[PDB]
Amino acid sequence: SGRKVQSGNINAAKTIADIIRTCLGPKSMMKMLLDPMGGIVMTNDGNAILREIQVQHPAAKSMIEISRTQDEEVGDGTTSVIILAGEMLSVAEHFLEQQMHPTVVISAYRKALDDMISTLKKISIPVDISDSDMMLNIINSSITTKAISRWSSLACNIALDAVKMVQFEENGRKEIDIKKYARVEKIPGGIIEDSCVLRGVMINKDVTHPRMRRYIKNPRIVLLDIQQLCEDIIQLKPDVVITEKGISDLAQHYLMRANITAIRRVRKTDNNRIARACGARIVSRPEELREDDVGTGAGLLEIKKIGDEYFTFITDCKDPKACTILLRGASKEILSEVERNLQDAMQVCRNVLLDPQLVPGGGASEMAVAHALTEKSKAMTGVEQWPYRAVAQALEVIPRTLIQNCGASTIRLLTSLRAKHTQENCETWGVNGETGTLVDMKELGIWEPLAVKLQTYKTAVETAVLLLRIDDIVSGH
Amino acid sequence: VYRNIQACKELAQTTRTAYGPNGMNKMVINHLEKLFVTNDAATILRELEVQHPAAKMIVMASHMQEQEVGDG
Amino acid sequence: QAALAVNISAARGLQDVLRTNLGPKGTMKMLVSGAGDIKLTKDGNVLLHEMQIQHPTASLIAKVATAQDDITGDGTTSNVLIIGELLKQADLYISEGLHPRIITEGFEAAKEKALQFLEEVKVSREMDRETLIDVARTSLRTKVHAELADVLTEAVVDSILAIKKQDEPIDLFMIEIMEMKHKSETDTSLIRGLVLDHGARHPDMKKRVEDAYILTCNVSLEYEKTEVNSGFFYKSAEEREKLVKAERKFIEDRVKKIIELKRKVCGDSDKGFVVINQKGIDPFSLDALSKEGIVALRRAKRRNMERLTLACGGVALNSFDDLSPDCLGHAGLVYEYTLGEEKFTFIEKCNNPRSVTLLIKGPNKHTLTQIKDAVRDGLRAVKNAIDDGCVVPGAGAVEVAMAEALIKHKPSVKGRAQLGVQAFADALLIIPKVLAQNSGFDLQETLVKIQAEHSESGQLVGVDLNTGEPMVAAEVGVWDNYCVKKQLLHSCTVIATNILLVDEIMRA
Amino acid sequence: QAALAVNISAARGLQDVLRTNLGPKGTMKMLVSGAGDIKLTKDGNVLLHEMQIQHPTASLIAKVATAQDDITGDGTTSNVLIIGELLKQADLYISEGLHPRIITEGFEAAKEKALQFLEEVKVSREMDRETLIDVARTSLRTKVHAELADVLTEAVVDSILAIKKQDEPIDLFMIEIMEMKHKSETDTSLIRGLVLDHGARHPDMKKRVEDAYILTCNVSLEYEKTEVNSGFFYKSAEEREKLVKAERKFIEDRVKKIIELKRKVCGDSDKGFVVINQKGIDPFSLDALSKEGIVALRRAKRRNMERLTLACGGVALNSFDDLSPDCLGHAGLVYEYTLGEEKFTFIEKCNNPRSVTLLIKGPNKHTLTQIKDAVRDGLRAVKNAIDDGCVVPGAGAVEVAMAEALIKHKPSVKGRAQLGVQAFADALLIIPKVLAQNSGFDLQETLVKIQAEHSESGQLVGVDLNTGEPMVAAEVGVWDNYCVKKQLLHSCTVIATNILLVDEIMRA
Ligand SMILES: Nc1ncnc2c1ncn2[C@@H]1O[C@H](COP(=O)(O)OP(=O)(O)O)[C@@H](O)[C@H]1O
Ligand SMILES: Nc1ncnc2c1ncn2[C@@H]1O[C@H](COP(=O)(O)OP(=O)(O)O)[C@@H](O)[C@H]1O
Ligand SMILES: Nc1ncnc2c1ncn2[C@@H]1O[C@H](COP(=O)(O)OP(=O)(O)O)[C@@H](O)[C@H]1O
Ligand SMILES: Nc1ncnc2c1ncn2[C@@H]1O[C@H](COP(=O)(O)OP(=O)(O)O)[C@@H](O)[C@H]1O
Repeated sequence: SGRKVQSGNINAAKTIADIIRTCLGPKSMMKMLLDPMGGIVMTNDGNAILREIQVQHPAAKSMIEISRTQDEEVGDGTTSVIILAGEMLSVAEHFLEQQMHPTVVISAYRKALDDMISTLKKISIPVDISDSDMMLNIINSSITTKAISRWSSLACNIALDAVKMVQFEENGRKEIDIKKYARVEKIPGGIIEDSCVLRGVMINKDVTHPRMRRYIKNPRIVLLDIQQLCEDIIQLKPDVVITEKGISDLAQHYLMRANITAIRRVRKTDNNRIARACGARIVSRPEELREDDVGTGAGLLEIKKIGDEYFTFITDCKDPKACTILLRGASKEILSEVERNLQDAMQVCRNVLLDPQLVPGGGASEMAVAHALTEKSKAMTGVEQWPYRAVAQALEVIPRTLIQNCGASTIRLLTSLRAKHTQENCETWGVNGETGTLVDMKELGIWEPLAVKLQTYKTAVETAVLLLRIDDIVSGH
Repeated sequence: VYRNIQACKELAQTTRTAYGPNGMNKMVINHLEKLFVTNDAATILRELEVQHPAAKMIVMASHMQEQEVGDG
Repeated sequence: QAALAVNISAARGLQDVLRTNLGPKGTMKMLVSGAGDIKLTKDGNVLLHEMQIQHPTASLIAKVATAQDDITGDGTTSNVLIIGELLKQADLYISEGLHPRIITEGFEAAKEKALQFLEEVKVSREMDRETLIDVARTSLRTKVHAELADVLTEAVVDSILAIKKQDEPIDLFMIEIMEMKHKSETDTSLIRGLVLDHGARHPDMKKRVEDAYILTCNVSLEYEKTEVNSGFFYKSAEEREKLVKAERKFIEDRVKKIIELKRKVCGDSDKGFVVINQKGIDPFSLDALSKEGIVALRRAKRRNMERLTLACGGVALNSFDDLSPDCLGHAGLVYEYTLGEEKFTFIEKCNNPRSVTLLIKGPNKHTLTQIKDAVRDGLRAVKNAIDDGCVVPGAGAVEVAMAEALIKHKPSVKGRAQLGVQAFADALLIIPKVLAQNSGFDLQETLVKIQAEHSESGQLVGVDLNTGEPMVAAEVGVWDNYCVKKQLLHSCTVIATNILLVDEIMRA
Repeated sequence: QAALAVNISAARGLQDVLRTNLGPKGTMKMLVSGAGDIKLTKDGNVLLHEMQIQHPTASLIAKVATAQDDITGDGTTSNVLIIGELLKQADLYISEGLHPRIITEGFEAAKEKALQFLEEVKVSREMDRETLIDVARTSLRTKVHAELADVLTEAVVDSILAIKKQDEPIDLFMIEIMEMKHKSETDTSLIRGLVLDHGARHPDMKKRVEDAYILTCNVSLEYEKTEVNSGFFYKSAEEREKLVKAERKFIEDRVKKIIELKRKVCGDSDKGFVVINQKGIDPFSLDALSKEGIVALRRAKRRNMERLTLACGGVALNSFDDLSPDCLGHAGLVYEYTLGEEKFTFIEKCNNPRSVTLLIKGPNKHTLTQIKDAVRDGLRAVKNAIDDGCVVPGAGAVEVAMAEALIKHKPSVKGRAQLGVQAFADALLIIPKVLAQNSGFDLQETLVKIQAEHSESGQLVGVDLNTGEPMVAAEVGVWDNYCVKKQLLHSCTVIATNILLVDEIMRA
C-alpha cells in the first residue's frame, strides 16, 4: 500500500511503454514473438505486438485498452500515445518519491495540457483543402513508406473521392464525417487498377429472376421489414421498396400490381447504407402511416452484372453521402493498407475542415511545444512548476526514439536540435527519419494532421492523470 | 561505476539529517563500546569507518576541507 | 542486445549443419523417422522440409527459405550458407555498437551493386545440345552418384530438347516420371506420349495395336450396382439380392454402344478402340469386346486421363452412351509391355506427341525417390536455363568476381555502409570456400589461389573439385541459372535484414 | 588439439581490462591494496603490476610487456591492445583449421613491411622549445589531469633543455625529484643543482651565502680519531672518558683546520664555507660553526656526496683529516630554503650548470605519486625525443598509414602469408578505435571519416579528441615518440607469434 501501489502501476506502465518504444518511425525495428509451441511470427506493428502479448497487471491492461480504443478513433499515432504516457509516468517517478500528493501533480499536468493545446494551435502551418499538390505531398508524408509505393495513384484517387462522398452538413458546414457509410467493394479479380468510384451505394444482391423492371427515373426507395402491407404501400405508390422477406413469383406479380420491386436476403449492412444514400424513412405500423411514410430515394438506378455475379446499381443518389468505391485486384494483401490510408485521408480532410493546419513532423512540433512550455514555466510560480517542466522535458521522447532507431547518437543530435531550436524563432526544425540528420520539415515535406496530434496529446495526459489518480488496486487477488 | 555512486550516496544520506541547527543527535558507540550522543557530522564521520574506496575519497576530501576552513 | 546473439547462434548452427552438402563432391546426409524407414538425400530443399529442428528461429529460417526459393530451381543450401555468413560478419561489427540499420543500408547497397555486376557478367551463349548436356550434368551430379548422373543426363536432356519445340516453357503434366522396381537400375529412358500404370484381365487381346482410336470415357463394363440400401445386408436382404441385379443392362448397353462405335469409326477388327475405366471391369464383357478388336482396360488414375485429353483425345464421363466421335483421336502405337509380373501400356506415337514420360527402374524405394528428385531438379534447372537464355559461370566463378566488385565499390558509398558492403562481400565469398572444403582440399589455400589467379585473369574462374586447381568454368562446362542467382541474392538480403532488425523477444 | 582458446580468451580479457585508458581523456583506474591503500593511476607501466592478475597466461603477457617496455616505457597499453586485437584477428582465421605457423609467417612479413614503411612517414627536423612543448604535452596529458599538464609541460621542457649536455644522452641519477607535504599543489618550479634531503634548523644557520665551499663529514662526536659510530662502552673506564672528551675535541681539532682553510681563502670566512655531516653535531661546535657561517647540518644521504661530486665539485669523502685544500667543492650561490617544516640547501652556480631538481608540490601521495610518475615518464619521453633526430605524427595518424601500406603490400606476398599480413594490418587499427571509444564518440564512424580523408590526401590525418573529426595531426603538435613505435612493432609481433605457436598446456 501507500506509494508502493502507485509505483507498481507506473512501473507496469513503463514496461509496456518501452517494450515497443523502438517500433515507430520509417526505420522501425521488427519485434520477435514466439508462442509456447514453436510457432514464430515476425512483427513490425505496435498494435499487433500489444494485442498478442499477455500481461496481467491492471494498469498495463488499462493502457493497452486505451491504445486499442484510440486506434479506431484516429488511426495513426497509436504507439506515440503509449510512449508519451510511459515517459510521463517515468518522469513522475521522481515526484512521487519525494512525498508530494498526486493532486498537485494532476493539477500541473492539466495546466500543461491546457498550454499544449494552445501551443499546438499556434505553430501549426495552415493547409488548404482539396488542392492536388500539397494533398499528394500529404499522401507521400503518411500513406507512403509502405507496400503501396508503386500504386499510390489508386489510393490517392480513392481518398480524393472518399473525402467528398461522405460529407455531412448536419449541424454546421460539412464538419461532420463518417468512415463507415462508404460502399466499399473489395472484390478480387483483374488488375489492381480496375478500382473505381461510383456515386451512390450499390448492393451485392439483386432479384433472383431478372424478368422485371428495376431501374426507374425517380427511385423512391422505402425501407420495410401477408399481402396486407403490399397493397397498403399504395398509399403513395413508391416505385421501389427494400425489404427483408422472400418474394415468390406470384408475390412478385403482386409487387408489380403494387408498383414495387422488393428484395430478399439482404443484411442490415446493406440496408443502413441504402438508407443513408437515399435518405428515406422506415414505417410499418398501420397507425404510424401518414404523409411522411415515403421519402424520395436516389435519382437513378441501373441493372448490370459485373464479374459474373448479380449486383444492384443505385447510381446518382439524391444525397451523395453513401457512394460506392469499387475495388478490384489480385487479392486483399494490398487493399487493407488502402482502407487505412483512405481512413487517414478522410480524417485529414475532416480536420482541415475543422482546423486547416499541419503541424511539422519529425519531432519538430515536439521541440516547438517543449520549448514553449520550458520558456513559459520560468514566469509562473508554485511548487507545481516541477511537473510542468517535467512533462515538457519528457515529451522529447519522440525525437530521441526516432534518432535511436536510426543509428545516430541521440544525445548529440538532440542537443543540436534543441540548442538550434531555441535560438530559432519560427523555424520548427526537425530530424530526418531515414538518415537521422537535422533538416527543416518545410524543406523535407513532412507534416502531421492537427486533430490526431491533439487527440494523442490529450489522451496521453488523460491516461497519465488516470493512472496517477489510482490510490489502491486491492479488491481480491 | 554505479557502485561507487551508491556508496557515496548512502554515506551522504547517513549524515544529511544532521545538517544545520536542527540536526538529529546520533547514538555513537566507539571502538571501546562507550555511549556517546552528538549531532556533529565530523564527529560521526571520523567515527564512521566506511569501507568503499569512493567513500574513502569523499571523506578524505571532507577532511581536507576541515583542515583550512574548520567547518562546512 | 541478446536476442540478436541468440538468432546469430541459431543461424550459425543451421549453417554448420548444412555445410557438408554443397557441391557434387560433398557428402550426403540420411534422414531417420520414428517409424523406422529412412531417407538418404543431399538436396537442401528436402533436408529443410524434413529435418526436425530444435531452435525456433532456425525453424523460421528453414521455413521461409524453402517458401521463397520454391519459385526458382535450387540453391537452398548456398542461400543458407550465405545468410549464416552474413549474420556472422554483421555480428563481428555489431559486438562493438554499430546499430543494425547501418549494416542494413550497407547490405542493400551491396545487393544493388551485385545485381548490376551479375547483369553485366551474364553470358548469353546461344542454346544448343552441348550446353544443355553441361547444365544437366551440373544440376544432376549434385544429387546422385557420378555414373548414375552421367547416364541420366542423356535421358533428361533428350526429353527437354523434345519439349522445347513449343517455344514456351511448360511443365508438370507434359513430363511424367514413372516409378517401378526392376532390379537393373541402369535402365532409364524416355517414352513419348503416355504410359499407363496397368491394364485389365485380357489374354493376348491386341498387344501390337499399331493404329488406334482413343475414346476412354470411363466405360461401365462393371457399372455401379445398387448394393447400398440400408447399412448392409439385413434380414430384408431382398433389396441387395434382386435390386443389385438388373443393372447388367447398363453393362450390355455400354458393350453395344462400343460395338457400333468400333464398327462405325473402324469398320474392321483392327484399329484398336482404346477405352479406359476408372474402376474394375468384368473379364467376360471385356474379352468379348476385345476379341472384336477393342482396346479396353481398367483401374486408371485421373492424371493419365487428363493427359489423354490433350495427347490422345476423347471426352470422359462415367455416365454416358454412344455419342459424337468428334472428340476421339488417334494413336500411333498402344503396345503393351510387361516386365516380370506387372503390365505397362505404351501409348506412344500419338497425335500431339509433345507429352513425354520418363522411365526409371530403381531397385528400392529410397534410390527411386532420390532418382526422382534428382531428375526433377535437372529438369527444372535446364528449363530455367532455357528461359533465361543466358547461363552464368558456376563453381564459385560469379561469387569471387562479385566479391571483388563489391570491394572495389567500397569508396562509392558514404557513411558507415562500407562496413555492411564489406561484410556482404566476405559472406558471398563463402561459396567457393565451402566447395573447396567439401572437396577435401584446404580452405584458404584454394581460396587464395583462386583470388590470385582471378586478379590478372579478368575472366571468371572457378574451382576444380579434383585437385584444387583454379579452373575457367565457362570453357569447361560448369553452369548455373540467372534466375537462381537473382532470387538467391534478393531473398538472402531480405532474410538477413529481417533477422538483423530484431531487438528483443518475449513470450506469447 | 586447439587448446589455445583459453590463452586467447585470457588475452582478450586483459585487453578489455586495459581498454579505456589511452589518450588524455582516458578513464583513470583506482588500485586498492589489501591494507586499504588507494592508488590512482592510468599508465600501463604500473597498471600491469596489479594486486592480482587471475589467469596465468594473462600474467605472462603482463610480465613480458613490463620487461620489454623499460626501453621506452610509453606504449604498454597500446602494446596490450594490439596483442589482443592481433590474437582475435588470428582466431577469426584459426577457427577453420589453418595451422598457426603460416599466420606467424604472415606476421613476420607484415612486420618487415611496417618497419620499412616507418622510415618515410617520420619527419626529422631540428627540435627546440616550442617543438618539445608538443612532445611534453602529448606524453603528459595521458598520465595526469589536463590542467596540471599545462603548467608541468613548461616546467619540464625548460629543465630538460637546460640540462641537455651534448649529443650524449642523459643519466638516470643526473635528474633528481623532490617533494613535500604542502596542502596546496602550488604549481611546480625548478631548482639547479643539489637539494638537501634534511638539515639542522638551528636559528644561527646561514641562508644567503655566495661563493661557498662544501665538505662532508661522517661522525665527529662519537669516536676519537675514528670514523666508526657505536654505543659508548660504559663498562670500559678508558673508553668512556675518551669518548666524553671526543664529544668536545674530536670536532674542534678539525674545526680549527676548517676555519683556517676557509680563512686563508677569504678573511673571516667571507666566502662562507658550508659543511654537511652524516649525523648530528655537537651543539657547542654547531654554534661555533654557525658563527663563522660554516653551517653545520645533519642527515646526509649516501647519494648526496656522489651527486655533489659532479655538481658542487671536489670529493665529499667521509674520511677525516682533510689537511690539503682538495676535498672542498665550490658553491657559487648556496641558499637555504625551509618551506613549512623541512629546510633545503639550494646550491646555485655550483661546479655544474646541470643536475637540476624539480619542485613538484601537491597534496597527500594518493595523487602526488601520480603526478611524479607523470613527470617521470614525460621526462623519459622528452629525453628519447631529444636523443633521436626524428619524430612521428600521433593521434593514430601513423597507424592508418601503416594499415594502408600493408593493404597495398598484400599482392606482393605469396600464399596465406597474405592473409597473415591482412590480419596484422586489420589489428593495427585498434589505436584509432580505442581513441574514439575513450573520447566518447562513435568507434567505427570516426575511423571511417579518418580513412576517407587519408585516402585522398597523403597527409597523415589524425583524430581530434574533442570533436571526433579527422585532423592533420601535424600542425596541431600531437607528435608522439618514434623509438617507442619502432620497438613496439617488434615487441607486439614476438609475443603474438609466441602465444599463437603454443599447444597442449600441461600441468607441470
Ligand atoms: N520519413 C520520416 N521522416 C521523419 N519523421 C517521420 C517519417 N515518417 C514518420 N515520421 C514520424 O514518426 C511519427 C510516428 O508516425 P508512424 O511511426 O508512421 O505511426 P505511429 O505514430 O502509429 O507509430 C510521426 O509523428 C512522424 O512525424
Ligand atoms: N539560524 C539559522 N537559520 C538558518 N540556517 C542556519 C542557521 N544557523 C546556521 N545555519 C546554516 O547551517 C549551515 C551549517 O550547518 P552544519 O552543516 O550543521 O555545520 P557546518 O557549519 O560544519 O556545515 C550553514 O550553511 C548555515 O547557513
Ligand atoms: N562439377 C562441378 N564443379 C564445381 N562446382 C559445381 C559442379 N557442379 C555443381 N557445382 C556447384 O554446386 C552449386 C549448387 O550446389 P547446391 O547448392 O548443393 O545444390 P542446390 O542448388 O540444390 O542447393 C552450384 O553453385 C555450382 O557452382
Ligand atoms: N592531445 C592528444 N590528442 C590525441 N591523442 C593523443 C594526445 N596526446 C596523446 N595522445 C595519444 O596517446 C597515445 C600514447 O599513450 P599510451 O601509449 O596509452 O601511454 P601508455 O601506453 O604509457 O599508457 C598516443 O598514441 C597518442 O596518439
